[PDB]
Amino acid sequence: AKSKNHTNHNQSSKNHRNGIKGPVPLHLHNSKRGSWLPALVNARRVRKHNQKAALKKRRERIAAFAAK
Amino acid sequence: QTKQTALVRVENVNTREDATWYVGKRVCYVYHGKKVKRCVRWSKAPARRSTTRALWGRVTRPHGNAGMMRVKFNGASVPASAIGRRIRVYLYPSQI
Amino acid sequence: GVDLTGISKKSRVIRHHTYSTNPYIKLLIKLYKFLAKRTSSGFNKVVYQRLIKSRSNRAPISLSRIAVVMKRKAVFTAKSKAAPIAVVVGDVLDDVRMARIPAMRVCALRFSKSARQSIVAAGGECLTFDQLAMIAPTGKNTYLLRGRKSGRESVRHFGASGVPGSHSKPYATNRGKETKRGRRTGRSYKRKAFRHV
Amino acid sequence: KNRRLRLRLNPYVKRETAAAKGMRNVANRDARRKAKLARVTKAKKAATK
RNA sequence: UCGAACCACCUAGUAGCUGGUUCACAUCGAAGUUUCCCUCAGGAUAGCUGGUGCUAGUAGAAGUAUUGUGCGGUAAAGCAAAUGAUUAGAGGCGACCUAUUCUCAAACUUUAAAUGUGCAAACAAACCGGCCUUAGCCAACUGCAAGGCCGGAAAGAAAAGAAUUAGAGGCACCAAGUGGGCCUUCUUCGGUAAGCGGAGCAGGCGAUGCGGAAUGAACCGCUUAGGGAUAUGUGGCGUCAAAACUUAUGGGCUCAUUCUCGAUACGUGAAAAGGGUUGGUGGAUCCACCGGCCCCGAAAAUGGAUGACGCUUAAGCCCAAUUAGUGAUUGCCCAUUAUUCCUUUGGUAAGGGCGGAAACAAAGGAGAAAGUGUAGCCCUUCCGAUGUAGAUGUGGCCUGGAGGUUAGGACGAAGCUUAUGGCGUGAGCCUAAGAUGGACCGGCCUCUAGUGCAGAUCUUGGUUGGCGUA
RNA sequence: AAGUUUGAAAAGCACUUUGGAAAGAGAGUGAAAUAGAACCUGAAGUCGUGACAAAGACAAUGGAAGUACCUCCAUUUCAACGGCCAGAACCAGCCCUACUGCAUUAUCCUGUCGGGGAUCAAAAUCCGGCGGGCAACGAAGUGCAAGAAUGGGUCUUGGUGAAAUGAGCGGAGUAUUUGUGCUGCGCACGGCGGCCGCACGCACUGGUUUCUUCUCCGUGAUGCUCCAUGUUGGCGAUGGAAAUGGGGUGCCCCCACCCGUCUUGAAACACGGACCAAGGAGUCAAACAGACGCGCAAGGGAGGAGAUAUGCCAGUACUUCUCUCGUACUGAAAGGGAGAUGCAAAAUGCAUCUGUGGUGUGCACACGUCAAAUCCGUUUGAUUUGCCCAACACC
Ligand SMILES: [K+]
Ligand SMILES: [Mg+2]
Ligand SMILES: [Mg+2]
Ligand SMILES: [Mg+2]
Ligand SMILES: [Mg+2]
Ligand SMILES: [Mg+2]
Ligand SMILES: [Mg+2]
Ligand SMILES: [Mg+2]
Ligand SMILES: [Mg+2]
Ligand SMILES: [Mg+2]
Ligand SMILES: [Mg+2]
Ligand SMILES: [Mg+2]
Ligand SMILES: [Mg+2]
Ligand SMILES: [Mg+2]
Ligand SMILES: [Mg+2]
Ligand SMILES: [Mg+2]
Ligand SMILES: [Mg+2]
Ligand SMILES: [Mg+2]
Ligand SMILES: [Mg+2]
Ligand SMILES: [Mg+2]
Ligand SMILES: [Mg+2]
Ligand SMILES: [Mg+2]
Ligand SMILES: [Mg+2]
Ligand SMILES: [Mg+2]
Ligand SMILES: [Mg+2]
Ligand SMILES: [Mg+2]
Ligand SMILES: [Mg+2]
Ligand SMILES: [Mg+2]
Ligand SMILES: [Mg+2]
Ligand SMILES: [Mg+2]
Ligand SMILES: [Mg+2]
Ligand SMILES: [Mg+2]
Ligand SMILES: [Mg+2]
Ligand SMILES: [Mg+2]
Ligand SMILES: [Mg+2]
Ligand SMILES: [Mg+2]
Ligand SMILES: [Mg+2]
Ligand SMILES: [Mg+2]
Ligand SMILES: [Mg+2]
Ligand SMILES: [Mg+2]
Ligand SMILES: [Mg+2]
Ligand SMILES: [Mg+2]
Ligand SMILES: [Mg+2]
Ligand SMILES: [Mg+2]
Ligand SMILES: [Mg+2]
Ligand SMILES: [Mg+2]
Repeated sequence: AKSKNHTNHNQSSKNHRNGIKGPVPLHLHNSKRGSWLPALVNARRVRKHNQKAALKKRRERIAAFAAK
Repeated sequence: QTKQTALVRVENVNTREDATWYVGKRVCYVYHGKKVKRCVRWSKAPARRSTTRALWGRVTRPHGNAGMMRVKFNGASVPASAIGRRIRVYLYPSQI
Repeated sequence: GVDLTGISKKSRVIRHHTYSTNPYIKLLIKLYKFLAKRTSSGFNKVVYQRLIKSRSNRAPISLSRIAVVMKRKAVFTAKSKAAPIAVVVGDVLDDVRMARIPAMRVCALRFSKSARQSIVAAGGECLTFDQLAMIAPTGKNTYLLRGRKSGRESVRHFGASGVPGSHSKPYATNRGKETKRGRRTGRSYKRKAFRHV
Repeated sequence: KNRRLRLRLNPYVKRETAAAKGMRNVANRDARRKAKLARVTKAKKAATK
């Protein structure tokens, strides 16, 4: 026998029971994979240099603190 | 119906202002049983022993605009066999 | 009536008592509930909550990790001050990958025999919480630590391994069975390794 | 309605009620009515002129 | 016993289908929709729900506004504007051109709403001047791009209507039921229509009583721990039936002779066309026109329905009041709603006390546990309480046996009987009596299971109305 | 199908009598015959009999609240004493009453002149000008309202002072200071084009006291919690007593469709449903996963078997190698196989080994600072800096 085909009667109520959650903020999950490659490669070189600078900065802080 | 409040119609009381005069007065319903039981002054006044019995109450507030009154009885409620029968309304406690 | 639709969804599930059957755990809970109620330090309150927590949420810690974090704190501490006491609400286990350690004072619910031997041989002391309550009633000059929870096999198994961007392990006893279709491009299709979120 | 609670919440209520009684006095009412009518009539006439 | 005999066995054959499925309270509480399936009386999958939590407790919040800035082609409008239809006259000249003219379009449009929809409105951010790096751009750089370091400022967001919150954000794990829906308000498609079939937004019934509409799953009011008092909602105040014992010192209209005027929200009777009273526009010197109430138009099958009687100085219809040109503000009646008081139970619950202050013989008293859960350690305070399918909790109840511990019994164990009371919200527990019985058995902590019945055309035994009847 | 399960022991009912007999009535055995023969206990359902309650025809059953009658039930009381029933008084709280001032009035009020109307002549309804204004009786159907210094109800709440926090109780004064009225200067406000007005606005807590009104002090817990205290009558003087709760039956007024089930929808002209007893349905094993409890931990643990306490004991006590899961993954396979820092740039580079590979956000702790509260000892919040544990994101 025939039956109901389709309806959207109760769906809005179901979606709002646990609410419609907002988006993740922009500073999270901001991966750069798939972007324009030439700019991606150049940015990798700068980040490698910055890590070496960070290590050097900590050593100087330790030596200065020990000297009081 | 709500059985813990009773409605009483009094002769010559036909307005709401008339019914206000009787708020707080004592009310009695008199009937008889089948056997002689204990009463007030059972031993002091043996002449009172009888099958006659009474239930007491008080007037609480008026009812409607025509002089009907609401009555509350001490403890239990008045029996349904008293519908359409005589009720006594005394003049005490007196405010005059 | 009052319109309080969806008000039960703001209730939170928190444990108020322990499920443990250990009388010594019960004694410690009694002592630190008293301290948390009657003092003004956050250390006692945190210790009381962690004592209430369950075994799976009290992951053990490594002696090498303790040593590393203690050194990283000590490099920026004046030489006229004493090193803090490491405090773990859980178990401390030995580490064969690190042989040389400094003298440390550690308080924990339980020590393995190897860890106790290593600490004593290095020249430290192993303390219990009743001793700690007398040495530092308010938790002054301490270092609260937790063990690692990620890296457990159950955590590695959580999730569906057939959706794009997922790298969870499937529940299977035969390692070589669930290859081919759905995991290789040559067999119909391959699950995508990456997906933007 | 409760006297002690009202006084506890507002200590100036005694002065307010004294002023209210003074206003509700009869001779004060009559004198004020006559004086106010005279003042307003004179002011309006002067403003017009 | 035959469109494939009978007997035993494989066989407790398989069933997406029909029937059944045994104690109590407490905290929460749905779906008939999406995608795939030899799928359409079934599954898997997401959604809705419960349990368990983790994390720095006001955080990365919002089914709502305001201001700023984007998106749109429905309603309406138009054909004297493009496309497509379509009536008539006129001028130039039968045809054609030229301006008009009458009527239009879900698959036509120049224009274009109301309700909508995206983004932003200072704390991992944005703003203003150092320095470092790049194998990036440019003819070059001290120009642009990118990642960092140093420093400053910061009504922490003024004033102009210049937000608000019974406004703690985020992250996981395990799993149930459901996957036949139906009704109503606005918008609609098919159909002559349907208590018909199919959709969009929202609210309901299902899963839910209570108070009203006489009666009704869905209409009106309101939504539910156990009870009082006060006051209201919808609906009412001639009797039935509580309230104007038929209120007013308010105004008008209406007469209905066999389904017997009217008092029918949803809704559960009535058209074109016509004519007794009471009103209103125009025209004369009495005529047309159009309103109120009433009447005709108006024919069925058991005897009957404003709910019944009845009502006509209404107890009918339209307005309008609250004790009445006298003095200014609430006539009365009825709820599982509102306010308030008492008691219970559970919290995302909020606080206080817990080193025995001192003293005290009979012939002021007791208690005072560092505590999830009890006969709750004690006291104060605030908030919630309904619920099918379903989930979970309970120093929650009951039955046969085991390891311990502590008792009872011939001065009477188990079992059985009850107008035997007492206790507990309840499952149940305990006492009394036997003018019953004659030999075993209770409480508490753990362990264990063939562990709780009202119905399955349930099994076995007994009984029974029909019946002193056929 | 069916326990011959009487009783300790047959001591298994001699004898009298009524009856054809079966049996009945007596007598006797036995602790019991209510143990009399297939005999322990002897339930439910159904039936007989006696006593009682009543009762129309609303099928019966059911709910809520009373009453009449009964009660082999429980508890309480019986003397300057009640834990029973009533009345009145006062206290705290709550509820509902009476008592009311400030603004406003003009399309208004009242005279006079004119015209207008009507009459029998008038007046009045109505329309212009001009002059005065408060419709003020409880003026007004009008815009707000704060009037209890201090009338009744509470069988709708607790109490009789075992903490009374009081404008109310106590003490001392009997004067303060709220408003009304009048009024000073400066500012503000309105009108005109600086002067004129100010209904009485702000400041000087401006002056005056004519009216109006009370004002000021006081009791911590050395009480952690619960219970314990008035007045006047009736009943109760130990009884076959009174009283209060339970329990039973009838009656009155009101309320109230038959359970279980499939279903969008059941009470239904949808199915299963005469009564009772006993029985009757999520179990056992294996593989995996999650939550929770316990032991050990870079290790954890067997199993099979043996050995001797051990020859009461299918238990407990003891044991080696080994085996298994894990500490390392990846490729079809031949195969290969994961630290950090510094110098440097070698087709296996070199050197050290107390150490998070880096950045952002991130408990507690340490160093400062600022708020609010404080019994002045300290608390509750924020924030700066350092290290950041667990964890998340980007490399
Ligand atoms: K005149
Ligand atoms: Mg369907
Ligand atoms: Mg790992
Ligand atoms: Mg044959
Ligand atoms: Mg079977
Ligand atoms: Mg079969
Ligand atoms: Mg099927
Ligand atoms: Mg079924
Ligand atoms: Mg709920
Ligand atoms: Mg197929
Ligand atoms: Mg079916
Ligand atoms: Mg249109
Ligand atoms: Mg248009
Ligand atoms: Mg056109
Ligand atoms: Mg503003
Ligand atoms: Mg189905
Ligand atoms: Mg249909
Ligand atoms: Mg259903
Ligand atoms: Mg409803
Ligand atoms: Mg009707
Ligand atoms: Mg009546
Ligand atoms: Mg007419
Ligand atoms: Mg009729
Ligand atoms: Mg009719
Ligand atoms: Mg009616
Ligand atoms: Mg409560
Ligand atoms: Mg509930
Ligand atoms: Mg058994
Ligand atoms: Mg009985
Ligand atoms: Mg069974
Ligand atoms: Mg049974
Ligand atoms: Mg016997
Ligand atoms: Mg027998
Ligand atoms: Mg029987
Ligand atoms: Mg005049
Ligand atoms: Mg005084
Ligand atoms: Mg019924
Ligand atoms: Mg059907
Ligand atoms: Mg049914
Ligand atoms: Mg039918
Ligand atoms: Mg069937
Ligand atoms: Mg091994
Ligand atoms: Mg060897
Ligand atoms: Mg591994
Ligand atoms: Mg290999
Ligand atoms: Mg390969």
